[PDB]
Amino acid sequence: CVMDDFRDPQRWKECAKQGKMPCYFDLIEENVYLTERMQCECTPLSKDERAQGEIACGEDCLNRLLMIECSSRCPNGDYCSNRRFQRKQHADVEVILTEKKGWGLRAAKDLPSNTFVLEYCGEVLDHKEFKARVKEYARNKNIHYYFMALKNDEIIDATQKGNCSRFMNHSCEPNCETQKWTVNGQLRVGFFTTKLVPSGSELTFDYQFQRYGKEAQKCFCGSANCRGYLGGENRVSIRAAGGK
Amino acid sequence: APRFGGVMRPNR
Ligand SMILES: Nc1ncnc2c1ncn2[C@@H]1O[C@H](CSCC[C@H](N)C(=O)O)[C@@H](O)[C@H]1O
Ligand SMILES: [Zn+2]
Ligand SMILES: [Zn+2]
Ligand SMILES: [Zn+2]
Repeated sequence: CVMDDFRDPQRWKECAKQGKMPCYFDLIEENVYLTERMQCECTPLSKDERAQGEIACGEDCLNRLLMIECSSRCPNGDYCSNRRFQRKQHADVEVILTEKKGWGLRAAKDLPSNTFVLEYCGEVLDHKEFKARVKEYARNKNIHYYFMALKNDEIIDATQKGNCSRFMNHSCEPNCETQKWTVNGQLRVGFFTTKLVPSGSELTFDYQFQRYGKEAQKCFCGSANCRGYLGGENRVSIRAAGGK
Repeated sequence: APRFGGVMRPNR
């Protein structure tokens, strides 16, 4: 049961029954909304510059600097290196079973610093849908939580639908960070390495978790500076957790 | 009240 079985629902379901792969969820290539709601100024690379290894819409791209992706109308067209979310230019990753955090993610090759890992895809919810799901997940006695704040009135929920970014565990000393990118006038969240990440190392981010729950989950990241609990010291209200 | 639950906040 390899990484490729995630694209094969019949085989993945079988692997899940044998405990070889995590439980089934729906694999989505972009965010699904339950309730629905410009070009850069880079000089186009010549055929010779492309051949010589020159990057199109690299470090000096006006769109990239502002965390905006380019569209098909980019002056660099096909060569544009600034359409990673759209072109699914995800890093080589593996889903692993951890000792006590459940499933996790790890680098399947060495990843340089500020490398796009994956987009945190899911179902985008409003405050009313978020509160409905809070009750659902609490009534189901769910152990793992998959809510990612997008904007004040938008929560990305990857509990039922998402991608393998839903497997990224918390660390008080992480090797990734989230970045909010504008893709087609819509905001998206992606994970980016903050440092060189050797092959086989678990990919982690700092949740900055806003715990509404009565009880805190203990943190097993193992950092010398570990906060002991996901959520830290304080318990917040559901409305605060939801961004109101 | 939910025994567990919380929201992840994007930060840098
Ligand atoms: N550092 C950590 N310590 C303990 N549990 C962790 C953790 N990081 C993540 N988790 C667990 O993972 C959940 C976030 S979803 C991350 C993927 C998950 N481990 C899975 O098996 O599907 C949390 O609610 C918590 O249960
Ligand atoms: Zn550009
Ligand atoms: Zn471009
Ligand atoms: Zn910790």
